Amino acid sequence: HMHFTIQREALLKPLQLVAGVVEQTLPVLSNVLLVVEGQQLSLTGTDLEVELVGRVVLEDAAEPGEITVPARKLMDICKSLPNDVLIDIRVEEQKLLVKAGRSRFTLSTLPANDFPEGPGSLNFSIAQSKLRRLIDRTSFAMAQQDVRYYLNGMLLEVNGGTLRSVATDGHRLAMCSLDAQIPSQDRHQVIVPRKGILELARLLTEQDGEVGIVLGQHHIRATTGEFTFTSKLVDGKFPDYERVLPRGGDKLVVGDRQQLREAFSRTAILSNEKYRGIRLQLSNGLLKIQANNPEQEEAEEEVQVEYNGGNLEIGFNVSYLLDVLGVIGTEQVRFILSDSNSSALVHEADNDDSAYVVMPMRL
Amino acid sequence: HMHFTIQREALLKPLQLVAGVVEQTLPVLSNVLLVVEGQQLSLTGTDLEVELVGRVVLEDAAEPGEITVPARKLMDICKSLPNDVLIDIRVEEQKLLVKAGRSRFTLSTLPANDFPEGPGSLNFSIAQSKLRRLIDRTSFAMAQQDVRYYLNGMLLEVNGGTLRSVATDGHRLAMCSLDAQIPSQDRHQVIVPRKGILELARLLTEQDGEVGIVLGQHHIRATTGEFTFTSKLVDGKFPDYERVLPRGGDKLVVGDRQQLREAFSRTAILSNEKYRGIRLQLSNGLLKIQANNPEQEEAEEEVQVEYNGGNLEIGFNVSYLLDVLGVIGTEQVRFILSDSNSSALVHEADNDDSAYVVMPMRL
Amino acid sequence: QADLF
Amino acid sequence: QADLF
Repeated sequence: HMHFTIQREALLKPLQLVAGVVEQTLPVLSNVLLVVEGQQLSLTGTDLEVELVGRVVLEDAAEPGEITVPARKLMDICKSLPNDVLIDIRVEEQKLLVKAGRSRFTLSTLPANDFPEGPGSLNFSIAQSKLRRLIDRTSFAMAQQDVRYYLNGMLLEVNGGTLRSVATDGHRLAMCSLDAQIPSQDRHQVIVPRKGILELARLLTEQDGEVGIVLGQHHIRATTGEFTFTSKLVDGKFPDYERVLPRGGDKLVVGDRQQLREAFSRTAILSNEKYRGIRLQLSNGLLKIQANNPEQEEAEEEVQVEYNGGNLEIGFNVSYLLDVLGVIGTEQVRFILSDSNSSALVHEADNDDSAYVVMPMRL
Repeated sequence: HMHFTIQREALLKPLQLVAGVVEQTLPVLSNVLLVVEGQQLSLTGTDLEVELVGRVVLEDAAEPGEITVPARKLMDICKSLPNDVLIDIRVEEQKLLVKAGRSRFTLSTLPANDFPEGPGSLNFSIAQSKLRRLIDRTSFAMAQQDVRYYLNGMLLEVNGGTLRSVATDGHRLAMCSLDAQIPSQDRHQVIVPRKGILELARLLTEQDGEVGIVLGQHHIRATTGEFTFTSKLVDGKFPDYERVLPRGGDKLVVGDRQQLREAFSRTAILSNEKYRGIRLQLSNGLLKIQANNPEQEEAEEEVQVEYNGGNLEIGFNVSYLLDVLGVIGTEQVRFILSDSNSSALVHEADNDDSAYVVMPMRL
Repeated sequence: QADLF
Repeated sequence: QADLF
């Protein structure tokens, strides 16, 4: 008996967000859950890992109820309808009836009872921009399908008052810290699965907006008023990353981010397609870059850098270095090195908020 | 002993065009043929079906020779180099040596003698814009991998003085005619393979330019001064398309191209994903469109049309109708129909230069 | 679907 | 390639 009227654009906005998480084994998983309670329409999409909820206030008289309908089909019908049209939606004999202007649609349904949180340990509000920065500055370093399952995601840590993101695949690490002034009384850690965290970052579009965060023992919740995002957590312990951060780095290199990125990209063309190895030769004011492949093709480049100290010959995966440079927001970049067998520490020119660790390759 | 200097942008333009045809069984096929003859550099790319030649005038003193080098690698190196840099290229002990500023590259080579046109029957000049129109108005109708190999391409026909393109897959046909005033003395037909014709249309970017055409017994040649395009022809006889063009169409329908496209796109969502069947119900001033799928989902729409005559119920593949509407350049579209078992004839509102034939589906 | 030939 | 652990 569920029935409501809605403007095309009012339905389209939450429908597009929700359909984005809809990808399926169970047939109901391909469906969007529609719930009319009073003058509110709720739209829910899930893949069992993440759940996204969109909400719309209904203007004209609406009859309550709940149903599930093919998410992609309803979104495509909504998108294809003329701009600003009023859509009439009703449930009739296990079918969804859609009317808009001279267009009529009948969709198959699945019962809402078949559609598939968690006390909060910590809850705080944060700028969408600050949370998105933490994810976007580190997400490239997360492992993908590593047997060490706890690496296939991002650590979100609250400590002191600081919110920190940590991502690693065992070869390289990315970390970003922001003083959000969150009272915690203890260090709190959560591992958000890779698919979930990447979805969340894409949802954080409000440059001026705020997001309410709830950290639970097995879930994370992000609320913006227009949407509620819920993700299950990776049930494991994140490695002791503090133990792998290089501390005694004696070789400080200051270089131009663009010059280094351009030289690494040029040399990468002639590096091994699988191993992506490049050789770095550091000396006073100079960085020599060399790359070669099995066909004996070779690329060489010399980059002027701010460096005074002893020589260093070190091997690196060029893609790992390019990944780091792609997230450095300053014109200059700091590389802190020691020996050929030890990690490179990378920072922005003017702050230590972001830190990148890259293990070398044997030459 | 081959050696020359060239500006980044001067090399990049023909290199990008030529690399576009490079896709490989034989290793030399992955390579670009570089030929220095006097103060001219020629760049050749081939897949054995199509051959593309780019030419550049060399400013500084150049030493003659010929060699082949990996096309994608050289293009990527060229693209990655700083804007406006002078590139020094030389052959040294079966290797290509590339120098530009502080960058050095060594590429593997394959002998030019290992790198792989009959007499012309007809040759004429035509505006690039007119030839591109003939291809773009009809290319969607070509078959792809059909057992009737002669359909996997486009017919280019010179008759009277008119240049005509014909494309068909056995279900639908697209044709476009332009009076280019080409003297021929007899009707001349060539079948250009689908890959070749689509490559040629993409190359006809000079909105301002002219193209020299040569029709041979087994080849087609297109010359623009900056490039020479050569394609082998499909060795077969194109069907007698004139026999399948509907002539006695008694039902003239004039509709709005956008309104019909929007209604067809909306209904298409609920049509069978594979068979794409829609039902048309034509009556005085009205076109009723219906679509249904195996899940029993249904879409219905009514479109006002300029039509006075007897009723008609006819089935069509909606994708075939959308393909036609996507190439109609006028605000209004003419549909000429007869019975439920006969083809639809489609034209632009103000001319018969373009003609589209769509066989119906059994309801 | 019907055929042109 | 070397490992962090």
